[PDB]
Amino acid sequence: AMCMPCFTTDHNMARKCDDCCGGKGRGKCYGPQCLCR
Repeated sequence: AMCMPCFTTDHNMARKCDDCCGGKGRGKCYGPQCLCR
């Protein structure tokens, strides 16, 4: 399912997840998975 992981130890996890999902507000970190909205 995931575009990429979300690791809480990576304080930039939300910006990375957005990058994976195509830009601002497009990705959500839900537990350990970045999911494209």
